Amino acid sequence: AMRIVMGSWWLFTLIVCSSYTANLAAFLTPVRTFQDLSKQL
Amino acid sequence: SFAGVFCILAIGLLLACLVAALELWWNSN
Repeated sequence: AMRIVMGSWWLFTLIVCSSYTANLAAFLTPVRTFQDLSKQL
Repeated sequence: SFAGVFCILAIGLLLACLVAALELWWNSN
């Protein structure tokens, strides 16, 4: 096959590039939460 | 992202159908 192979390396491209910016979610964002109700819990 | 594989999927199924179309060209000839 040579044609679902297209679906292979594209996921090998896409998902890793899709894996990317969630490191900034781990990276960028003491206090975290500011609501009067949120601190009741 | 939510639909990154979705938009490319039907493109791949279009590319999937050309192979079996040439195999029906073989089933005719």
